[PDB]
Amino acid sequence: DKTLQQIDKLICSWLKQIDNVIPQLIMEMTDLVTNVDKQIQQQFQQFLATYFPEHQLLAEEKSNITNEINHLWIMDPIDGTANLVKQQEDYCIILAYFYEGKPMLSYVYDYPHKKLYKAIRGEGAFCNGIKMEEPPSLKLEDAIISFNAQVMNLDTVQDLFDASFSYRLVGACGLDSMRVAKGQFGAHINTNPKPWDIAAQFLFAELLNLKMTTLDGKAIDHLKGAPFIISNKACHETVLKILNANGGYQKYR
Amino acid sequence: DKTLQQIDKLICSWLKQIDNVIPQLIMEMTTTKRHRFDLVTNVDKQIQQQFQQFLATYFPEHQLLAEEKSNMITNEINHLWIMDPIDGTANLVKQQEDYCIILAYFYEGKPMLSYVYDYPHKKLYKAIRGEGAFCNGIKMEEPPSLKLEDAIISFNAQVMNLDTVQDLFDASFSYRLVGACGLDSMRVAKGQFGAHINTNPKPWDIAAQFLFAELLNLKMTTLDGKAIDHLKGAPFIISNKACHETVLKILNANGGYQKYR
Ligand SMILES: [Ca+2]
Ligand SMILES: [Ca+2]
Ligand SMILES: [Ca+2]
Ligand SMILES: [K+]
Ligand SMILES: [K+]
Ligand SMILES: [K+]
Repeated sequence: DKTLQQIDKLICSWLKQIDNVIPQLIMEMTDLVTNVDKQIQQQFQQFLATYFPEHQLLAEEKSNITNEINHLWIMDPIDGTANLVKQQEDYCIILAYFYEGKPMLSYVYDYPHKKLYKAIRGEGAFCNGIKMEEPPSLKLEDAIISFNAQVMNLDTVQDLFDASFSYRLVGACGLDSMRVAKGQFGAHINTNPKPWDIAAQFLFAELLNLKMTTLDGKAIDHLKGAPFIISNKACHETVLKILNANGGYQKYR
Repeated sequence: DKTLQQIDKLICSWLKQIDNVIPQLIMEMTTTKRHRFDLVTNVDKQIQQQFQQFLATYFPEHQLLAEEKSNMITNEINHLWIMDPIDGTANLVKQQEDYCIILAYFYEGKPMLSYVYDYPHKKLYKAIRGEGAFCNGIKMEEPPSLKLEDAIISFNAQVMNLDTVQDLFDASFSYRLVGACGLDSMRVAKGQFGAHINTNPKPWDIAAQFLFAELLNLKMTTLDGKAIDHLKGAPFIISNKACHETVLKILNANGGYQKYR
């Protein structure tokens, strides 16, 4: 079976030939029309058959038996749907490859800004092919944090605002997560991801020495997904502590 | 002896050379000086200086109102530039992305040329009275009509009472924040956001938006719905025509929007 060099080589070429499906979808002058891509999912289903006949794909509808597959791809063809629909910007393609359950390749493609982030085990992380280094230490009071504030209880919201440097939000799990990997954000939180919302993220967190865990501090199952944090190492513990304090982060009423 | 064409051309020339200056300034950035609450860096400081040198060479009779200047700026100035050398300074410092340069020219009080320069994303927005508004030379038309419940909004969730923040959460489609006023405003201009709110801007935070708001048929008012003096600055909204009073009605309701009351 194939080398990561050969797989990545073929993946990068495939992504670069989806500039032939979005311009058209950016149409939407009649969504929903976004649900149907999905074309993207199915076209990548074709790429696997053509190239990697034993590889399987986990994506939004439909899968089915998930453990234990040798060669597994997990995809969000469009992460940041509201952004694509409302903004035509700040959305991305997420792809991740797992071998015997080990993350081997990850991609986050910021198609609107022409930025491909890639993670390769054995080589490192890259953005348009220039090597990403471990971000510098970020304490919570020195960092910008990103989360959905409409979905947490007000007191937990207040406390995050007070303990952080600032708050921002891009609105695509994949992009808010790259801002963490890049040192731009100290942490990103998602209170209800699907496995494809965070699958690429594991290898970047590993290769760039980030913490990526559940909100209870535990290791995440890539096949199932969980309320999740990706964080700079110097502010991981403090964010979790704010989230879990005074009976937790969940919003009621 | 200067047409708007000729002025735009030198400004465009000035903007273009700043990319041989900024990368080096980002590298030696930066480690509070002359600011009460605002952040400042070597980058803002040099860009301002460089633009003052521009006016000295091409437009010696024009005045500059900017983050570092305060000057005594009578409403009887014929040719005035209001500048934000870097808008989104926190963004610059922490992220090196989502900051912009803001320039606005006013002739006897009337906005004539406006520039919002998204340097990290090389998108230049400009508006020219008589020609229209442009994003990288591509013409901007009025954004499609957008109601609150269908629109994304942006604002600082940290400086309003949380009950106003909730109502606005409920009434809008979603919420995002870029974190530079000029950029969150340009989102409203191209129909990406329904509205953007700054509760306490300075003239340079909003100078360029007046002309974009006229030409793109946007609503740009105080949070009372009134005209804004381009020389003083008041709590402000820049909004799609269709969600403007809904945003203000929610903001002004239940005792208003201030955090401490
Ligand atoms: Ca998603
Ligand atoms: Ca500034
Ligand atoms: Ca500013
Ligand atoms: K909490
Ligand atoms: K809502
Ligand atoms: K209110």
